[PDB]
Amino acid sequence: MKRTYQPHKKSRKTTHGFRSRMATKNGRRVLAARRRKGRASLTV
Amino acid sequence: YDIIRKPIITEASMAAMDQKKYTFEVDSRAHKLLIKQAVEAVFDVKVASVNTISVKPKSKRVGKYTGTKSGYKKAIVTLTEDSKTIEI
Amino acid sequence: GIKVYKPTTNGRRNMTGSDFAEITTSTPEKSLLVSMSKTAGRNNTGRITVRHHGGGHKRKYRMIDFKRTTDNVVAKVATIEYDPNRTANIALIVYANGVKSYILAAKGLEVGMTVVSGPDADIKVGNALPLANIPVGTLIHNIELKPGKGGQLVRSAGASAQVLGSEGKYTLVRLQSGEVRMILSTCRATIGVVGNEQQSLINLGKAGRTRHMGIRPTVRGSVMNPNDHPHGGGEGRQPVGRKSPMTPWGKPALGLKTRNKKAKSSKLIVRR
RNA sequence: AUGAGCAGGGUGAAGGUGUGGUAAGACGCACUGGAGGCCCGAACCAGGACACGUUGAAAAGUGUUUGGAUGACUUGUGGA
RNA sequence: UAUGAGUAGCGCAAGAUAAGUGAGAAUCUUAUCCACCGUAAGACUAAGGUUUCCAGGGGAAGGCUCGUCCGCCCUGGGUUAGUCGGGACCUAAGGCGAGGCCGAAAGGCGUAGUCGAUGGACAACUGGUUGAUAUUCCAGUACUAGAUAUGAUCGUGAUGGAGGGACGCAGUAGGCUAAGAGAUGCCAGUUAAUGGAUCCUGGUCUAAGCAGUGAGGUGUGAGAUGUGUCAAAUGCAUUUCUCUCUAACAUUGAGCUGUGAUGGGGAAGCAACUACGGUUGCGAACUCUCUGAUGUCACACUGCCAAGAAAAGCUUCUAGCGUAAAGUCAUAUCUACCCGUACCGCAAACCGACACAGGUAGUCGAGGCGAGUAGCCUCAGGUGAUCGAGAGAACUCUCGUUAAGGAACUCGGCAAAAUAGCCCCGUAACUUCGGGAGAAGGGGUGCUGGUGUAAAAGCCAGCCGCAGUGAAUAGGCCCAAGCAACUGUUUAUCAAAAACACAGCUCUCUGCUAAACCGCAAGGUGAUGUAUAGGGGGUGACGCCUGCCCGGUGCUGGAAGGU
Repeated sequence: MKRTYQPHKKSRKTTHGFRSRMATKNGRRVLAARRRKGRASLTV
Repeated sequence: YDIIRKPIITEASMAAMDQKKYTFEVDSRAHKLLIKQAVEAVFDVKVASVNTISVKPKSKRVGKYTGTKSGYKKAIVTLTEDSKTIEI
Repeated sequence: GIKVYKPTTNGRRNMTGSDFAEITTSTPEKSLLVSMSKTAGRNNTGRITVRHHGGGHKRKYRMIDFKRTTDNVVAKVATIEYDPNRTANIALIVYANGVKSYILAAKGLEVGMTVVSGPDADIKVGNALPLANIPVGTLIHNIELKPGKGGQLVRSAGASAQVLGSEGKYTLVRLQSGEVRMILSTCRATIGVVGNEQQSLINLGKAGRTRHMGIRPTVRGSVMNPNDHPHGGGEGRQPVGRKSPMTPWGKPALGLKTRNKKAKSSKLIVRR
């Protein structure tokens, strides 16, 4: 039937935008894990 | 000041010539009033206005990896009459 | 004041009708601005925090004169309107200065009675005297222990209140159910009577019209899990012998009282 | 929270009205009149049964029936 | 790398021939017929997709087969705005939150404030136009806002103060109109095979302005005390009256009437030449009748209770106002930003790993019957949905039949069957008096002329019929019992019920900075609530009834003593 993601643009951001991830002193930490690994991109 | 990039030559470009219009390019960090008066300065051609449109970047493959070809703001130079067209 | 619905269909079986039958016409006043609010029980935290709840409308509340700290004016009642919120009805009032003040209505008032206090006024219905001015054995409401501070106390939708007595600093007043507080004697007071009385007996058939009332329904604790409730679920609708059943929280409920006698109180009491 | 709707068609209350009804009401029959977890039935939303398939079109269906069908509806939007 | 195995499948629907194309055609292209959908399988538009669009070229893979074709690949173009959607406006729900609050810390809360549209504010609409963009390009008309150019004159009049915007649902009536039917009228063909003429396009105008109107609401005003509008106010509502409630007047208003605007639109066709494919140019009337909406006025009205956003744009008031061209209108000509604009979008681009048999806003949505957006066949429109040929095995599954008999089959009439439409008769039982109930059961139903039906059935006779809602589409009924009242809800990936819930009824707890609850606290809910309310427990309408036992437990209360 219905599946999980049928997102819109607000949906694809607003959990994972750079200030959203940056905001709570925590997601920016795991982003810095994502930087200290340094994969294909950062914010998505 | 002369921060016009280049003209654009399509088959619609000759329709612009007959219409006293053009298809010119500038940098992205721009405003149609600003490049309007810049065109007025370096050209002395009498402009009605410019249309809005830009072009998205074209990310196809060009070579053995992805050709990330960039967009550019296609400036539709709408003139008025009684001025100097440029046939280049 | 209770009409009925004719039992046309099932679900419409009893349907104890309203008999609003009394209220001035419609259209409450527009500068009666109070912004609407639904916590839906859930808090700053906001998980549920508060039980079965929810489903009303954009209930556009309005400033009643909770305090009525005003003075000796032609305080003209104009209309008695419907309340979505509270059981008694309500009434508009203009003073001399041309304002749109507004009070809880009573049993038998009428537009143009203009009833007011200084506490100049006598014992007729609708005066905000204090009980230092009011004599013994009367039928009041709007008495609150903080003077200069309106209704938090037993100004009561439902029935109004009564007063047994007073001495010195305070006032020997019953509320209901054989209860007496002794309240600060020069705190304000509105002699009279509640607006509506029979709005304790209206039986209404549809669960969904109680959802139009706006409470999502209440589960029994019985068939709920041992994960859920101390009603230990198992075979059948089995009985509960587990020592005086209780909340899904962790205290026994029937019986015990939970006074908090260690209060800013208890020198303002009755026997019960 | 803001919005979107939810074809049609019956049903017929209450209410109101008027005369025979009445000292006066209760009554009589009209007239409105539709309220209604009303009904039938579309979209719509479900899934009761049955057949098919079940390494399947398919990580949960099809097809035929079935229910609700102005609500505790359905559901967009954007949130907690 | 086998194997199974050249087997399953080849992903829900029909094409057909001729001709081209090429090297090679079933599957590419055209022609010509057929066919299908058509309250869609059309068009347009959200989210989404992120260039998939088109042009040209090619066919390594991809296309479930072929393949010259392509959403495949290379190359190149393609999206245009003062008015369209957003932002440069406001703001809900909410989020962030300097201040502050508490907290090992991080933090979490939160006043001011700040963003946050799905909302509320506001100017442009007709015609043409490509391979593709069109409300965007341009012809015509605007209007909005500003500018500088220019006779004002004391004027502007605020964050204040008001007003206003500004709102629930149902239902009826019109009003007009889209939209459709019929003829007038225009254009082209009297068809070829009995007959012998009637055949199908015809059928315009945009908003803004200018002026009114379907009409609607709406009561108006005047004076005085202002008592106030945190200051002031002439603005506001009410103290008190002169009235006078014609509704004049303040206040909105579909459409229409002209104008706008004689705007090119418009076919058979005609020429011309451009392959003569096509393009250019030229060319007709532009009538009325009838239906007429759920669109429209407009939540306008009526009515009923679950009693029904927000601020801001806007008006008025003055505090101020060099008020001296700030203002201000004429006047003149320019300007009017940034982003988005292509295509698809019930879908081969979305989300279902896939060219998938799902899901997916919303708005329109033809006629003919037909209440009907259900059917059914054809509009407009779009489509042939992707491996085929043979042969008609058995078997498997979807379909149609069937004597005679019926449920004897089976645990079980399970499935199928059969009935149903519309009208008109008629309708038991109990009932909580509504219902039951479409009970049941019955009848009719086609056509021809009358006459009456057009507003309108019934009549008469006839013609027929196997069959007359000729097919489609659309109840099997009854008796009885148990459970549950009922509607709702219920395990999506099994189970819809007696399960839950529900009004109801019962008890108990809570007098308020509630109880209770959440959080370390702070803060907040409870609820701008006040014992008819809130919380917990039971039971689940209505009717009857709820008996006994305080030994024990728990609870409550009491204090003598023990501890």
